[PDB]
Amino acid sequence: KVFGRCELAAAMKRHGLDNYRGYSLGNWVCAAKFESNFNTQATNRNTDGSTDYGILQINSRWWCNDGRTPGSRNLCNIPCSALLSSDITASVNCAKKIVSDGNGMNAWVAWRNRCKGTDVQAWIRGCRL
Ligand SMILES: [Cl-]
Ligand SMILES: [Cl-]
Ligand code: NA
Repeated sequence: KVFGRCELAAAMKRHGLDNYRGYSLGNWVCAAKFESNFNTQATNRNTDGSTDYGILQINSRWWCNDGRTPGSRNLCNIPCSALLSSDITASVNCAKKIVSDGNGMNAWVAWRNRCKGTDVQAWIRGCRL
């Protein structure tokens, strides 16, 4: 599913991301835009052999099992394919664990390089929330 901007904002708000660990909703929408262009089916292979999955590009080296990342962890206790669903619940629930682990949203390289320190409220402006 390719989400619209305000549709994704509303779904993330319903699932409890607005101000989660202090990160306003615009931060999460901005991260999703630059990680996946709002496409739940996005995948990208990394140099080390892990793969990033879904609308927030969650990595198989630590967070999910894809059966082909030897020696990896599965800290969200899910198959990585669950992160590609049109229902974003699994992605949101795993992202809450990631952002809680000490490094906040710096875990998402595109957030650090393209959202951090910008006017992220622009990403939800005009939306009915
Ligand atoms: Cl915001
Ligand atoms: Cl933080
Ligand atoms: Na894994």
